[PDB]
Amino acid sequence: GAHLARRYLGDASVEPEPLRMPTFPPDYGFPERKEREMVATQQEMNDAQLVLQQRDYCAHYLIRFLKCKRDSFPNFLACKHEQHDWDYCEHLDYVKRMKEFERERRLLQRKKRREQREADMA
Amino acid sequence: AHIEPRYRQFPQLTRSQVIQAEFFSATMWFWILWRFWHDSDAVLGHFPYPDPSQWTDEELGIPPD
Amino acid sequence: MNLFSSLTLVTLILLTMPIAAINFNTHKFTNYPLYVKTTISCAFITSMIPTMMFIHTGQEMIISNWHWLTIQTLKLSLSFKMDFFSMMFVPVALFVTWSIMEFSMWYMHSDPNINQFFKYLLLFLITMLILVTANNLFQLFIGWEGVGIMSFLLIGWWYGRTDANTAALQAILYNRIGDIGFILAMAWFLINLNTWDLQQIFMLNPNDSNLPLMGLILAATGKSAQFGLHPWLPSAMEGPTPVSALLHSSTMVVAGIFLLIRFYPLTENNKFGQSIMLCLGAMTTLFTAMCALTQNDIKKIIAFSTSSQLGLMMVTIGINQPHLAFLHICTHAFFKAMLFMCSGSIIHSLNDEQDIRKMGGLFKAMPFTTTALIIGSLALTGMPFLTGFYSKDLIIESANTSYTNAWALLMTLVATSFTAIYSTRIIFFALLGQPRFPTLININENNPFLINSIKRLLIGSLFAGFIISNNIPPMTIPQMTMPHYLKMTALTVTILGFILALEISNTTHYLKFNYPSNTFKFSNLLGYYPTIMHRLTPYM
Amino acid sequence: ITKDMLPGPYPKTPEERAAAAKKYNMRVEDYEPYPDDGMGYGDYPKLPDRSQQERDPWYDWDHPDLRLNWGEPMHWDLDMYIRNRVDTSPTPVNWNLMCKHLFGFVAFMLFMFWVGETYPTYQPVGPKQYPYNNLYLERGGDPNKEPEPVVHYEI
Amino acid sequence: SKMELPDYKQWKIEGTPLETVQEKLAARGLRDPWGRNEAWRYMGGFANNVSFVGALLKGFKWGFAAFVVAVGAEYYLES
Amino acid sequence: DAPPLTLEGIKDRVLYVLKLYDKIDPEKLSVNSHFMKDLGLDSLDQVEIIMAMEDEFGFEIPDIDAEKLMCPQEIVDYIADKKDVYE
Amino acid sequence: SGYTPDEKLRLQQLRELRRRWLKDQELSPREPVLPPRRHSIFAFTHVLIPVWIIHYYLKYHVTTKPYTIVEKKPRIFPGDTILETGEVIPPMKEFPDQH
Amino acid sequence: AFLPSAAYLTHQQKVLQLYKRALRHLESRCVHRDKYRYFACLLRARFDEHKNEKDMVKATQLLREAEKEFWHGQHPQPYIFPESPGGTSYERYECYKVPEWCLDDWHPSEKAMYPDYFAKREQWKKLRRESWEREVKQLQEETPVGGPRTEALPPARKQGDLPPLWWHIVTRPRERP
Amino acid sequence: SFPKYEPSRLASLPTTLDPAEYDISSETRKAQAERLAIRSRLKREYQLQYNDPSRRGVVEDPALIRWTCARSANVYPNFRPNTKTSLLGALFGIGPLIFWYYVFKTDRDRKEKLIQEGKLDRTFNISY
Ligand SMILES: CCCCCCCCCCCCCCCCCC(=O)OC[C@H](COP(=O)([O-])OCC[N+](C)(C)C)OC(=O)CCCCCCCCCCCCCCCCC
Ligand SMILES: CCCCCCCCCCCCCCCCCC(=O)OC[C@H](COP(=O)(O)OCCN)OC(=O)CCCCCCCCCCCCCCCCC
Ligand SMILES: *C(=O)CCCCCCCCCCCCC
Repeated sequence: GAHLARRYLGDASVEPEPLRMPTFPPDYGFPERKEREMVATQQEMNDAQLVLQQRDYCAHYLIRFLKCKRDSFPNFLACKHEQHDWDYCEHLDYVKRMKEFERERRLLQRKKRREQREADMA
Repeated sequence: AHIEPRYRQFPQLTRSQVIQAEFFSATMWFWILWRFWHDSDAVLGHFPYPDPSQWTDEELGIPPD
Repeated sequence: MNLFSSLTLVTLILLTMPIAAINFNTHKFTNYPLYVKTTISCAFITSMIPTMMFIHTGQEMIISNWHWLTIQTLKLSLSFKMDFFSMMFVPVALFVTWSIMEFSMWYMHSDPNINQFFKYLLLFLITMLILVTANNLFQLFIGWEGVGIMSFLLIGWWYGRTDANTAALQAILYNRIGDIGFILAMAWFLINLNTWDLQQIFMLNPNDSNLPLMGLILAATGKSAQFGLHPWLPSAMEGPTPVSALLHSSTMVVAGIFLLIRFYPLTENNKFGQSIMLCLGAMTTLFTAMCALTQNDIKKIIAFSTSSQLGLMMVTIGINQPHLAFLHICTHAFFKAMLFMCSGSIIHSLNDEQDIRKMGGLFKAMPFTTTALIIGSLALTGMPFLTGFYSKDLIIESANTSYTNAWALLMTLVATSFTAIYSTRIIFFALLGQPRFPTLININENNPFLINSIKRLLIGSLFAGFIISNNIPPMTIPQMTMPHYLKMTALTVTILGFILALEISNTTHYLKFNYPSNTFKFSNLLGYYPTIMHRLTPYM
Repeated sequence: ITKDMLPGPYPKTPEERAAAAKKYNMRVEDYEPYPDDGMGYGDYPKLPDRSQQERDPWYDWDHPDLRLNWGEPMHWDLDMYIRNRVDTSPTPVNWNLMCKHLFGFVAFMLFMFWVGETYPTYQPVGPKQYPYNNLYLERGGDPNKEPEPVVHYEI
Repeated sequence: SKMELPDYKQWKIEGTPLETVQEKLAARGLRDPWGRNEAWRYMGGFANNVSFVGALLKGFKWGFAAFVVAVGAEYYLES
Repeated sequence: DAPPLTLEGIKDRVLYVLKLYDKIDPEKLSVNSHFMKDLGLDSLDQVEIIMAMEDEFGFEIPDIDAEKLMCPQEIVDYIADKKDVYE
Repeated sequence: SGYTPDEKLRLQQLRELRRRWLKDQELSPREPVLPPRRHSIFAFTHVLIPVWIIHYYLKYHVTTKPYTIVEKKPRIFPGDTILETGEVIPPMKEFPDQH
Repeated sequence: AFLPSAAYLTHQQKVLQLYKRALRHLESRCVHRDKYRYFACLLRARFDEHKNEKDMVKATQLLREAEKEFWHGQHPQPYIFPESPGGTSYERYECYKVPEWCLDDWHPSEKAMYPDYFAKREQWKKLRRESWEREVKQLQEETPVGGPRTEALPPARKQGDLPPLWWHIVTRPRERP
Repeated sequence: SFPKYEPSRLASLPTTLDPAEYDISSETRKAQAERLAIRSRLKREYQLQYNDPSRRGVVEDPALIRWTCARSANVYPNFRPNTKTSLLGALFGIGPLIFWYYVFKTDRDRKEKLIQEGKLDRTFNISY
């Protein structure tokens, strides 16, 4: 929660805004960056009736977990490993979002140092 | 026999109400310690929270210029 | 198909059958309350089968069984909606109601109008299951006005008392001020979407939906006792204790929260409605839980407790997490009905004594009531792996980790501390300390009605959060990666509330007389809000 | 009942005032009528505008729910000063201090909600990224058209 | 029908906080007349009430024993 | 709940309160024992005796009846009048 | 002081009349004179007969009408076998493993 | 202030009422029994410190500042007994306190269910209606001219006569009907 | 020293802090005796007819009949045209009518201007 004080009580020019970001190109700093690979087919989740919040890049573990939760009835506690797989993949997606935020912070620090060296030179 | 009311002192206790109350207190503590044993993560945390300052510039793609 | 909808309608027709029994009588009944308790037991067992075959697949349907009225483009059919909300609220409401009525066979045993009491309580149950199985706004308005009218009739149960009729008419006034907004919402949906059916409302997906959501928020403010329109719920403890236990803890007062949960596809596309709900809910859960810190009537304290929890529900609707709010309803029902039942057992044991300043010594004097009220207070505060852990803490885990009003989050955490403060206030003045009640101890709790009625909700308050939270399908993605000071927020602030209020409680045994300042006089007089608006606005 | 006990016009002469005080069953010196402006009160007494809560609750009343006696001249708003309605009872805190505290608490809390809405709290993360052109067909996009490609990248 | 009352001479305030009240009144020269009427609230089976941490931890011993026995059972059963 | 009190029981409870009181000797206390004239008590002590009755039986006596109960027989008679005993 | 002896004698006489009234409120052992007037029947008359009536009404009058009982279609997973068509749904791709 | 028998509270009665309401608000401030017991002896000693004061104007002055002390040290919600007015259980059973005269309007087939009760009630009615004119003529000569000055009713005087205005006091409903 | 209780119309001054309770003058004695006399006389005249066994009906209160005849039957003959009553009959009689008239006319002129221009969202509006 340091970023709240760094955006409110410090300066706002270097902390990235939540609403409009990424403000940079995807390959600005990335040579041969690969695209995300989708595992679940679109019709497979159109037939899985998933919530549109849940139709992200990791809903295949959720499809496996729901097939488990249906099939293992009445033993409602026999699907902990599918749940932990899906939670671990959500954890990795959250870590990727943190990497997006930290990439934006370091590029704004890069822009700050760039404009300060341009002002001190010219 | 019912519980006759007493005067200025501790009333008569049925054995059954006391043993059921102690049984549900022990059931509460058994369930709390059982689920704290098996889960231990809905209270403490499920996954380790990383540190964004320790990340290198190569994995985030920051060429130093 | 043939089993689900059949047992769905069999539950409702089975609830309507003792109304025909009490209306088609000549003789004096061989314990008609036992008949209604057996009937609601059977309706719970009947409603559990569609719940199990919803846990298995997720089978939702609609019973549009009786075409009632066609106003030129509006086909008002008798339409029931069996989705997740009906399937998880109907057995909880039936279980709580069956426990309340087996409590009521003992608490209202000396009443010569016990048949009218159980008739009114079953009419309330019928209207609430009209309210939560409704598929159009007209049938939902039937259930809405039905729980309002049974609120009137069950607050004014001892009608010779002037304050009971006063509180009933007050409750009617605040609920009709909510009805202004609900009829505003019905008017907007009929003029702009040509429907009251929820399906066409969700399908047409309006973008300029500020006015109908403000109408629904005003309806919930009237019904769920949010800020601006709260004081009828502290006044509504004037009626009988099973009335304040069934209706005003677990069944009626969640209807505005249930209305805003039912309209989640409209609130999830509007940041303005989410912001209004978040601000108003944080305001309510601050103010009512603060007013609970200085009361001595125990039913007032638990009324401010349940209104603070409704404000927390309004917060977690305002963060666009509706299923967590609904799980907090279905969790809150068990232990809050049980806390009112244990408070009523303390009241009935101490010869109609509701004031905690004349209680005490009830740790071993009422051991089953002591055990159950301690378990209820712990499940209120969010003790780990009791039922109140399986929603409320998760609320905090999504109230921190979202694009949120920060002051609303901070007031939610202050309210979370205040819950622990008044919970240990209840435990300290009621169960702890020394006897302060009169000298002829007629303390008794040895009725199988009372034991079984608190026992089933105690099994609920130990297991139902785990069981329901593991039987749902995931309708959201749970936020499960967060820093350790932010994961441990609600538990730490709850324990800080425990310790600070143990300091507050240990100040009472000091032999020092202090003049009360503006804080105690502010909160003890109900934040000064029922004083002015009940004297100044009806005068003008 | 007859004519000379019903309410009549406003009294002018003091012997009419004395006859009306005998009529309204009260003392002449405590008999005070409403101000003669034409609002239609007549000779009716200005009772001191206290509600029925401040009347003696232990006293053997003729009407115990209203706390009132037989023949005593009722207040003009006796239907209004009932114990179901507006009271006149004193509070331990003054009225003006209650107005100040309630208005100040409401205004300060709503102002802090506005400040916190201006300054939101959030998480150090980016936006939730969605496949298939940021869920174009799932959000209701028409199949005859093709959107711009919304492609996300590994990190 | 006829309910018998206990003795009125057994309710003396030695051992109660009424003794501390009477000592603080005697230290300034006053006397408490109503000690024996308040004597029953602090004596008998209403003496030595638990603390709040003693109230929360009701039934902790048998719950801890059931925890240890059942975890031993599931640890000896999983092999 | 709320057991049916009798005049013998109410009398024994009133004299049991007043024999727990340090300004009343338990061998001189009778049913006709006036407080200002047979026990020599203060009016403040009479107020505290009525307040002890109020804390005993669980109801409040108004001051217009509290200022006039000057012996335990009148106290038992007033509790009988306000409780309807010997039905 | 206490009461005047007029008040004491009045409360004495009123109390005597009140206690005679309350004593006369007791009943005789023959009062009230009343006028001269199946173990699982509850599961039969309140469950089975309403299940019969409601299933008959839903089957032969409600489902015979269009869109009255509209059932949500069941959730299809990769790995299902359809009872109507007979085609087994092809499963998902091998996962880009993470642990 | 407002009394049935008398027309004013005396200075002694004002001191008693202020002392009793002061201890009730004190016990509202002093929840625990021993702490209230100590402060109740302190308040008793403070009322005893100005007991033997002979100047009535100085006593009225001290009673005035005592009312200011009472108003300054009061509790917002004092403890109220349940059957006492303002309590939670006050006038609760007034919906069950049916008056007696409706017993005069039953059907005979529901009066025949309780034969002895109405056969015993008829002599109460006979005693009332043959006592009424005697107690009326007892009132009209014992009340002074100009109405009765106070609300106190006289008792009976003759051995065989009932007190005046007695019926609805004796036949008033019970506290638990 | 101590805060004074300041009165209110909705929260009046108590019995204790009012100075006219602590006056011991002779006219207060005589006024209390006169009020006691009238109250005792009316109490006696009430509870004679209340306990009267010949009367099976309603003890009429002349005060209650007087109040009901005051609230309805003394309205018009004691109405006089002056400044205060006519300005309140204009301020409270036709004032809010003018207010709601111009508000509703402004709103419907705005809505009809938006509709005849084709600018109001009236897509699924076919019930009216
Ligand atoms: C308890 C006794 C029951 C009967 C027992 C003995 C009979 C044997 C048992 C089986 C039952 C009888 C045979 C099946 C029933 C008849 C079937 C049939 O054709 O029915 C014709 C119709 C079906 O409707 P319909 O659509 O065919 O006809 C309506 C007519 N038009 C189209 C012109 C509008 O009627 C019924 O089925 C009526 C059933 C009503 C059940 C619910 C009543 C609720 C009342 C609420 C009033 C207010 C509502 C307001 C809100 C409404 C929503 C917005
Ligand atoms: C999302 C937005 C949310 C916005 C929230 C804020 C908006 C609402 C603001 C507050 C409005 C309600 C409060 C003001 C009126 C309250 C009236 C009331 O409840 O009175 C209670 C009173 C008795 O209560 P009490 O004295 O406390 O009881 C103790 C027992 N003797 O009972 C009485 O005295 C009886 C009174 C009878 C006569 C009443 C006459 C006035 C009626 C007023 C109706 C108000 C209509 C508002 C319309 C709004 C339209 C949008
Ligand atoms: C960074 O610190 C921002 C985190 C979110 C806003 C502040 C939350 C403060 C309260 C949570 C921690 C409480 C620990 C007792």
